[PDB]
Amino acid sequence: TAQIVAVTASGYDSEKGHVPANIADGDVKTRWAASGESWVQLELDKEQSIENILIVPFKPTERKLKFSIFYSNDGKNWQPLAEGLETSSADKNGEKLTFTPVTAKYIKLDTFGTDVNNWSAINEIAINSAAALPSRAIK
Ligand SMILES: [Ca+2]
Repeated sequence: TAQIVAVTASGYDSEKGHVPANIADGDVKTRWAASGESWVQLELDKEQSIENILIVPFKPTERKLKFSIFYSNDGKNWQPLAEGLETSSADKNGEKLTFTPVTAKYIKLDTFGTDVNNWSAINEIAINSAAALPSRAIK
């Protein structure tokens, strides 16, 4: 997948150590988590063509995450890839979201908690992932 060099977030669960970098560590056992309307932003090594993102939400079969995905080349001006998504509860293991390729250095998920409570929690995110996971077109 595309190399993430930096992760930042609106906030995180500091008591439990659910830090932003947890989203990029290739470890499904760790997670970023934050409460209320939140965001996590991934910075790629370079500006490049993007065509999918893989998201492995926390407890995906019990909780659907609401979120929107934005992209930028400058970290200040954002365009939506899609707004008002929910993750799949049918997918144990994560899903890939595909779209019309765009050029981006940054990807930001604005997150709105789940259908269960106001925590947004994500185990993994990857950009241009080749994982064998199911697979849904957005916007
Ligand atoms: Ca992780």
